[PDB]
Amino acid sequence: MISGILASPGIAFGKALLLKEDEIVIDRKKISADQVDQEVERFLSGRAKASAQLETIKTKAGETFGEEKEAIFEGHIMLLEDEELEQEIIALIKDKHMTADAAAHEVIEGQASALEELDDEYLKERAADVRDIGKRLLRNILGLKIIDLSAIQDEVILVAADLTPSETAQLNLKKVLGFITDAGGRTSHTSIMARSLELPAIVGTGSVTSQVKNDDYLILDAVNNQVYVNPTNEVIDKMRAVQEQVASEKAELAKLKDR
Repeated sequence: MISGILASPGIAFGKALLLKEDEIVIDRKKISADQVDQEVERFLSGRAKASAQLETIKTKAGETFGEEKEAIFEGHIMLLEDEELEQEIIALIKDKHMTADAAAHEVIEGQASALEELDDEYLKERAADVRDIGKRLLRNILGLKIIDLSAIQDEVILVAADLTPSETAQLNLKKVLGFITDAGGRTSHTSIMARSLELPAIVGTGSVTSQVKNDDYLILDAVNNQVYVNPTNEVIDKMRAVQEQVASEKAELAKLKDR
């Protein structure tokens, strides 16, 4: 029924884990020069904690995937610590009387769009990854709670509209049975996890997030390029017997020493 882009072959059974996030709202109220000083404290000080949180996550990406991926995350921190970009954010708040949350969004609006003008797979992806850095900063300035996705205790299927490199770097690969999100797929970061880990995965879910609720029973086939939602027990019993026989055949390919 739902056919995605099929990233890795395999079959898994598990409950649906739906991740819900609170939307970020920007305040468009214009402040006067009297409150501008207060915004610098929230931004200057918030920058203090943001650098720390991002700095800790950088090690997780290096300890999870190795120094090969740590270099990419290290570059993101440099953008935030660029003394040039910092001066621009400050100037907008004092020159255009904008809030710290609003001023920061304007700089990120062009840094991200500008990278899209490049025709390189790395520079283009940096455009999407850089946008994520701005959203994270906004959540810190407003004191929004952070969801700790690495606190999962039950192995289930992970379902989400999309995951950003930072969230994927801190994800626990041993507690997730597979990844199923509505992400493009061609050279997508999610596909990289699947290709490196060879675990079954799908990304072209399209709008499954709007049709699945937490606790739904879903079967990932990763074979016929389709997912079953709310299957009847009659079908599950038929697939459990025949589907498991398929697993035994796959073991013969790994046992090349018996031929």
